[PDB]
Amino acid sequence: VVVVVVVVVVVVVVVVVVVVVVV
Amino acid sequence: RTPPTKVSILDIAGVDDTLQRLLKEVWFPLRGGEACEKMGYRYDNGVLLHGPSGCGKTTLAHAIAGSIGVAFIPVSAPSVIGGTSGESEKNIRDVFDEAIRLAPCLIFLDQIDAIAGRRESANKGMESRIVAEIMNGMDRIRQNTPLGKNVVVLAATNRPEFLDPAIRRRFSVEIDMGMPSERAREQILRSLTRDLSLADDINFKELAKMTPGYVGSDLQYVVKAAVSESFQANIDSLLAQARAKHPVSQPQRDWLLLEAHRDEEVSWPSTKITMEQFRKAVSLVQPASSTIPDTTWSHVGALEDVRKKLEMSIIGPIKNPELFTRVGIKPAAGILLWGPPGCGKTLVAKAVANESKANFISIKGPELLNKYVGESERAVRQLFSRAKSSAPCILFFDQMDALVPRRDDSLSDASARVVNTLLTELDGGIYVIGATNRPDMIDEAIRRPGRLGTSIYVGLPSAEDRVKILKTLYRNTVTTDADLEKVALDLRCTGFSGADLGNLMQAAAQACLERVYTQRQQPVITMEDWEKALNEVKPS
Amino acid sequence: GSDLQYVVKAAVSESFQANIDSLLAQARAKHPVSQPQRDWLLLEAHRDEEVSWPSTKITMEQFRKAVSLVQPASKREGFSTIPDTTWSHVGALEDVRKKLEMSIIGPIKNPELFTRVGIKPAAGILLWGPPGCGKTLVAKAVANESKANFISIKGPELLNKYVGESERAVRQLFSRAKSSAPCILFFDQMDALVPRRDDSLSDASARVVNTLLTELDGVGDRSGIYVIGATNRPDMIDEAIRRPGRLGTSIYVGLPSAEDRVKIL
Amino acid sequence: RTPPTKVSILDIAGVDDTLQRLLKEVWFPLRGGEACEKMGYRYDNGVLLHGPSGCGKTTLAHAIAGSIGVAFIPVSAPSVIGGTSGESEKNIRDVFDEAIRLAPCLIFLDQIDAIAGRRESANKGMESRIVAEIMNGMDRIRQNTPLGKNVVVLAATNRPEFLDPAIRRRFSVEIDMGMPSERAREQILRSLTRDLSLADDINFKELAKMTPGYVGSDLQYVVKAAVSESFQANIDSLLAQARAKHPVSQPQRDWLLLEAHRDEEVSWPSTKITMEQFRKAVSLVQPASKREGFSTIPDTTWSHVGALEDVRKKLEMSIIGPIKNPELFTRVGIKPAAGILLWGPPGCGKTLVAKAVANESKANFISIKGPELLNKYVGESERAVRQLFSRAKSSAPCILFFDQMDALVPRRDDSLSDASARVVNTLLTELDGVGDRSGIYVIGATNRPDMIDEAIRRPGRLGTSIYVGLPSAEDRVKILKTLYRNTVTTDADLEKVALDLRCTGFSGADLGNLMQAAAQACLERVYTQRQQKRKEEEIEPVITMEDWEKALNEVKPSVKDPEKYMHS
Amino acid sequence: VIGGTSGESEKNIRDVFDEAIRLAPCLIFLDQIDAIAGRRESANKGMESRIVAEIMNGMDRIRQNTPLGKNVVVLAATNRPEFLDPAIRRRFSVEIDMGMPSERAREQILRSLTRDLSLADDINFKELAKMTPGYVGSDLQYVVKAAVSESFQANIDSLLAQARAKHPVSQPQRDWLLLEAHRDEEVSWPSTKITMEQFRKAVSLVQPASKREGFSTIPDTTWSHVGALEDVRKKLEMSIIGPIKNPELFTRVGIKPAAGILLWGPPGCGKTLVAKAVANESKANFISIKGPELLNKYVGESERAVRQLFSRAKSSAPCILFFDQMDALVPRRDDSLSDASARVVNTLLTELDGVGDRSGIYVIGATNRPDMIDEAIRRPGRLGTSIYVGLPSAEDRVKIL
Ligand SMILES: Nc1ncnc2c1ncn2[C@@H]1O[C@H](COP(=O)(O)OP(=O)(O)OP(=O)(O)O)[C@@H](O)[C@H]1O
Ligand SMILES: Nc1ncnc2c1ncn2[C@@H]1O[C@H](COP(=O)(O)OP(=O)(O)OP(=O)(O)O)[C@@H](O)[C@H]1O
Ligand SMILES: Nc1ncnc2c1ncn2[C@@H]1O[C@H](COP(=O)(O)OP(=O)(O)OP(=O)(O)O)[C@@H](O)[C@H]1O
Ligand SMILES: Nc1ncnc2c1ncn2[C@@H]1O[C@H](COP(=O)(O)OP(=O)(O)OP(=O)(O)O)[C@@H](O)[C@H]1O
Ligand SMILES: Nc1ncnc2c1ncn2[C@@H]1O[C@H](COP(=O)(O)OP(=O)(O)O)[C@@H](O)[C@H]1O
Ligand SMILES: [Mg+2]
Ligand SMILES: [Mg+2]
Ligand SMILES: [Mg+2]
Ligand SMILES: [Mg+2]
Repeated sequence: VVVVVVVVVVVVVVVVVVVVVVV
Repeated sequence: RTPPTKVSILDIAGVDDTLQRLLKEVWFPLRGGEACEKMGYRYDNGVLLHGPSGCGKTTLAHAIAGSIGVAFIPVSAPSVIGGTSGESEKNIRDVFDEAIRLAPCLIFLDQIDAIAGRRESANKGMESRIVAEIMNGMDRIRQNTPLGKNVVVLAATNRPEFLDPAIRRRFSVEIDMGMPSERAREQILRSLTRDLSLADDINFKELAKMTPGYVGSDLQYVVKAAVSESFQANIDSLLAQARAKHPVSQPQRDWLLLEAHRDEEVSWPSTKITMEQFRKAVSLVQPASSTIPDTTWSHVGALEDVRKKLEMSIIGPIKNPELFTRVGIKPAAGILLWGPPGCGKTLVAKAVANESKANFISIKGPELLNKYVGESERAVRQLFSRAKSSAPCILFFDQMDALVPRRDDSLSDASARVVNTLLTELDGGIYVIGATNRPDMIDEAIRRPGRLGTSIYVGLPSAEDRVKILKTLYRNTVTTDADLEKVALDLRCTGFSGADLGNLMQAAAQACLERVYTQRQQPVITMEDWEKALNEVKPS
Repeated sequence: GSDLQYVVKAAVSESFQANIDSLLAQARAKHPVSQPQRDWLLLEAHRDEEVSWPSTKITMEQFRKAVSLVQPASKREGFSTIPDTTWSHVGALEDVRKKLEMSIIGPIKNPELFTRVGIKPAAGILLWGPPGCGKTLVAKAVANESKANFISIKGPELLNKYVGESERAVRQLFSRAKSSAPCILFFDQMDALVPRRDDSLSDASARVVNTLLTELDGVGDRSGIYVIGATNRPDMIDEAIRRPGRLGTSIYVGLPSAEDRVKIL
Repeated sequence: RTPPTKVSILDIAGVDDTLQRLLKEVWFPLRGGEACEKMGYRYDNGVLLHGPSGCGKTTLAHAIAGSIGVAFIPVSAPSVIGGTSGESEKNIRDVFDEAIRLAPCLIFLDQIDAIAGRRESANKGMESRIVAEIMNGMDRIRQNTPLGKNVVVLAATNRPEFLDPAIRRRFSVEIDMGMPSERAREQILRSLTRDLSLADDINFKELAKMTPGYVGSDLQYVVKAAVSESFQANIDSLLAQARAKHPVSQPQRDWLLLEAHRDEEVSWPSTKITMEQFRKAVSLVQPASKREGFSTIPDTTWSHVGALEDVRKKLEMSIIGPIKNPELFTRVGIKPAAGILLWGPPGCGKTLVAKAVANESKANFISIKGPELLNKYVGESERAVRQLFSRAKSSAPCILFFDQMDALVPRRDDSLSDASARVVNTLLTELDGVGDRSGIYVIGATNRPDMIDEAIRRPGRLGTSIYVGLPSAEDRVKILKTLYRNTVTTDADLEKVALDLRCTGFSGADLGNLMQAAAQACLERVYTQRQQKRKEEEIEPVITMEDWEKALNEVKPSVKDPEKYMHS
Repeated sequence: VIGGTSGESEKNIRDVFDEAIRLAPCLIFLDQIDAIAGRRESANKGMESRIVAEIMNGMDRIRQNTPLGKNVVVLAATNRPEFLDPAIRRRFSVEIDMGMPSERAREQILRSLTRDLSLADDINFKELAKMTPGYVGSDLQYVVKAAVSESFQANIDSLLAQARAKHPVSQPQRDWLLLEAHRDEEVSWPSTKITMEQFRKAVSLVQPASKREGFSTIPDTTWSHVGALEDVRKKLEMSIIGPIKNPELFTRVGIKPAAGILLWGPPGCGKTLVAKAVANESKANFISIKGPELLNKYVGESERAVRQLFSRAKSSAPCILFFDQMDALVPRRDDSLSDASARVVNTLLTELDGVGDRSGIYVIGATNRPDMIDEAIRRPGRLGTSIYVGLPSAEDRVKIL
């Protein structure tokens, strides 16, 4: 039995946003 | 992947329009493929079902599959994805190949949106590759299938807008399973209660009227709740039989009694479900979605003049939609109630909502104003977004003068942007009610006909009206009636509104608690409790 | 049930404590470095020289010691038995006691007496004032003079690093709170969990405000649960909280007197 | 199958609390199982050893095994894997069966987390089956036993959080060895220095006081470092012989000289370690706790801090004091832990005194530069804050300095996003977990206290506020003298410069700018001075009083509104 | 040590330590230890975790199974010590930080590198050490390699002229073609001494690895391109150009080897022009920041870039950081500034003057709105000096025109 290298899923990240103000 | 002959067409109802399209778009290119074969034209149709969750999307695709009789391959989108990145495409490539190998065949991609999402925001390589694999597998169906037999792909999703436009284009037929109407919900209720023994008082039309915003799944719980209530009488009888056989708490003994017999079986009498249990079942079941107010006209004292205006413009055109529509009376979008605060504007709007059996949403003033450019207008639009989905629904805007001021030159660009949003939405079964105590500050474009063009004035009671309200309030909480006349005719209630009389009753109730507390240191609401309640309640 | 299994397991170990000291004493009498190290060396000496551990039985005094050593699983996440704090630990605040004995303490003791005159329960009290003045102290006195269950869970302690689990934690909070009725829920520093239900909230803090609002509507009348919230800035708390019927009546706990400060000092 | 009778209890010290629990939880249900048999009580206790790495977990589990005397089955997680997916379960099924067959027995699963990680992320099929086989093997212990000859499985790991919850639930008994205290470290040092030759001045109690945050492994390096210092004299003599034999930098020659002979080995005289070498050894040894995340000690002393006597007294009585005399202060109800929020106008010395406190307390120092802990991944931003205090407790006493803290705990307004709020809440809970007798001294500095959350300033949190403001006219004299003294006019001229009305609003930074302006004015004068006296590099630049005269004119205070920073 | 079998990889590491104990006294060198001993907490793979655990057992077997008098020392080298498993990093009793060489060390390195070469007698190694700041031992090897190739430049033109004159498309393509047909036609290369001028040329040709990322090209502007601004030139020459060229002279009077200058004034008056002259006339490293170009959309990446920016300026001191249009990167911290931009202002506050020391980094800022910069930045220590670059006078326009 030989263990092969297997690729997997990726992590999730965070994203900053900018919000306008009518005042 | 054999078709399950388990769920039948009789078990799926309220889809008469939907079942008509599925006959010439799913049934024909799966069983009568020979006609297409003589013409020599493959019929590849990807049917897409979408709507609110619980509308009977999964059940319909299984009832159709069991009736057509052709091979059926149920596919669930989350189970396609495997541990390895390449294995996810392996599962899909083993489906579209199998359908081609076993043509004619029916493919059901349940919860398609779980994998066919927008590959734009799905920046991950695997996410963007499942969509590509799905679209290529559909082209191979159009290419590699024989002229004799067709393969139909059925997709179900509650968010059709999340689908990749490269994918939603491949589903030409789109059926939007909206929510059933009163006529449609009656058909569903009859379909569910088809193998059961029923009484004669069951009015399925009445059940449909008082279940707004329910879906097929919610109505199944209502039936399930009523069935359990129907067996309550069959359990007490079952307990009595066990008790009569045997001369630790009571529930533990009941389990022990039923453990004794086991193989010994006694007959359960066949009783039937009444209508009162169905009314009880609806109350016990809270729909996933607001709720009809508990206020009736018995909670509303006097205001007969206001009631007649309200019973002729809103309440009437709900109970008999055909009687009013026979004489050309369109259901006005709403009523603009106005008068001093605290006089029963919100109370009567809740009474209208309850005698109309429709959903009720209340806004207590400037709750929608936001410091941002878009979220303030989106709150108003979201208000009508749920109101349509739960039609019939009554929207009550309390103190609406802060949300739609007059569009004068001195208005800036924040309240004008809200008036315009509200004007368009009122143009778009929704009964909007507005309340304001300064009608000179509300926009004149709102009070036009078709918009809230009907104004009903709800004002302060004089003297006889407060007697009815005080009697009404005291009656619904349990002093007699002779003392209530003295309290309401007292000169200290000269300016009392409806809320002040309600505040007066709470003050008297608190005075009762003070009397009980001193009684137990050394209960009936007495006149002396009202005496100190008159002093500590102000008209405000 | 799991905690009582630990109590038995704890009591068994205490029951064998006497059989080790006797074994140690025999080793000491045979032989004329810290104390625990000597115990291992003493027991290493005999080893094969097995001495019959006498078969003793568990007493009640060992069970009482075991209970103290065992912290129940419910105290891990704020659920506590009736507090030992009485009104004798609370100095002055007579006005606050009268308000609490007519809106909270009363309805807990007589849920039927109050409903006869049309006074619905679960009126909702927001204790507020400067920190260190006895907001948690008076909430512990209410929990003890009401003879009901007491949970002291603070707004920031319930937060978890995942989507939905912070609001879902609140619903499980009232599920067990319901199973132990009557129970008092005390939200300390509630201004961090419900600041204000504005439009700029995102669907992560909104999911906790909405969940908490629905649970407060469900509270009291059906189950006997009286939820208490505490905050020191009665201007940073959500306006959806301070409406009549959920959390109306506001009681200010603060300004201790001279005699109360003497006990603390 | 046999105990490792080569390490004894005497060789492991400082674990008195741990050895007390292990007596009634591991030794007893392995040698006195007859009493349990008379009692009639199965022992399902899975004993788990956890704590900081290097606390002596592996050595203790082998010293206990050799002392109990019962059959011992050492298990190493990497050695379990043999080369086949099914063979891994064969090795585990050959352990729990052998222990049952040879009951009573002790199983030591060293580095259990290497084969008992979280199963949620265990994508590989083989990895997820070893955990299942291990957990099932513990149930077989409860079943296939006479309830008398119990079998106890002991697992040791430095990462208790990595264990599968399906496994950690099966380990009811958890022993937290933790890090040794001052009393315990003295015992370890005496135990470690038992086969060595020592002097008479060695105060092991004094050595334990000045080694905070050290573990048993770290204290072994200190002894090992001191041994090398004892051999330093024996190397110089070896070097001198090589120099006398042979008529490139000096250290390189030493390697070359010793590389030459490589065979002419000379006797090393048997000297003993002194106390001066132990003090040298402690400095050279960095404890495993201080390896990562700890800032270098600042070079600022109290001689670099001018005036600020009120701030100095508060800092020398709340941080520096309790660190030096933890017993003197605890007698008067001064707990050895504090949280201080320095605030004031910019340029007045908030960071200066915090760097002086970190240097004058001789304690461990961790500095966070504003929003340095924020990370773009989910959870990793909050884990950094929790890990920040996970090392501050382990290295107590420790000073946490949050510089410009208004960026790490902003006011929780509507415009905050669900990423920094999750960090503020995490930071609030960790400050609550800082015990009164924990030893963590948190210092915060910010020049805009109106933008920092008010929830951080409650008691238990940073409830101590020290205001660092603009100096007075007499205060600037101490500061100007301090600045000029640390860079080399005398001191009488400095009073005239600092008392000048042109420095009315000068902060500490402004006074430093004033000195730099005078220094630049000196060089401009020197450049013209050396052009008139020359047309040889012997020009002498000296800061004169006239340089201060033109420096006062061209320097203005950096603070615009002094009273803008007195509002909070 | 990585094997294909499911246990071979761990067995190889077990074999390494068992062999060393068997071969004691032995020295083990685990080069690039972070490649196999990374944090198994983040290295979510079972084989990787079991490789790390096998090293821990291996490093403990050495401490116990080695007989007295025959010791085994485990050497390990890594340029990313933060990737190591803390349970493994603690197993190294000694950690030695080999930082970038200093002026004294670089002179010694050059002598060791230029040891077997035929040098000239005009070589001033102590001058080369001072003219190569921020170089590491590997970079100084490339300077010597570049200098050696320069010595053979005269030996290649002669070789090319030999082939070009042996037989009659640009010129460089002809050279390759001539040498393509000159295979096995070996021509002797007369070895010559490497002149001191070749070393100065070689230093310019070699860019140190610390300047291979994020460092802007030196502007071509000189003081001959700048007209008027005599007062601004003096302040820039005394504050930046002075201490960069003569650090010893300014240290004597007590001037910290770091400056902060904020150039402000009306637009179009030469704020960027004089900052490009200082960056060019100071002969120092230059990093140019064009407005808010450090901002990133991910959380914490915007402040990470700022912290990483100073991690490069400090390691290559003296360095000049030019923040053009600085008001977009350090706005005043108000309650309406949001958090993404407020966390960058504070990061720049700690980097310019905090616990860390940034001596050798000179910061220049240019802005049309000095009053919109945070008041904490505009203090001595971060941007100590403000220079007003205003409209030219009547006689200044003559010099500018
Ligand atoms: N038109 C209908 N006639 C009969 N039963 C219905 C109808 N619509 C729904 N139901 C019942 O309600 C349930 C609907 O199941 P189904 O899984 O199809 O819901 P859905 O609309 O697909 O929503 P979801 O996507 O959340 O599953 C079933 O129990 C079904 O019997
Ligand atoms: N209290 C102590 N007394 C004497 N020596 C000690 C003590 N604690 C640790 N040591 C020494 O330090 C080393 C401990 O090795 P061990 O593997 O037990 O560390 P650990 O605490 O188990 O950490 P890890 O599990 O990460 O390996 C040994 O060399 C041991 O001699
Ligand atoms: N009392 C003092 N004696 C001598 N120098 C001082 C004194 N106070 C301040 N300084 C000088 O001012 C500098 C200010 O450094 P520090 O970072 O502490 O400023 P600050 O007051 O914290 O303002 P900021 O909010 O900008 O950080 C010191 O490094 C030192 O040069
Ligand atoms: N004193 C001067 N001498 C010579 N040329 C000048 C002078 N001042 C400005 N200039 C010319 O004007 C151009 C303006 O370039 P620069 O980027 O400096 O503008 P600015 O003054 O920085 O304005 P802003 O910062 O608003 O862009 C210079 O490149 C140069 O051509
Ligand atoms: N005709 C009525 N009969 C009984 N109660 C009334 C009547 N009118 C008003 N009330 C009482 O006054 C209170 C306030 O009602 P309303 O005026 O509709 O809301 P608001 O005061 O917010 O405008 C209600 O709680 C209701 O009990
Ligand atoms: Mg479904
Ligand atoms: Mg260990
Ligand atoms: Mg500072
Ligand atoms: Mg410019």
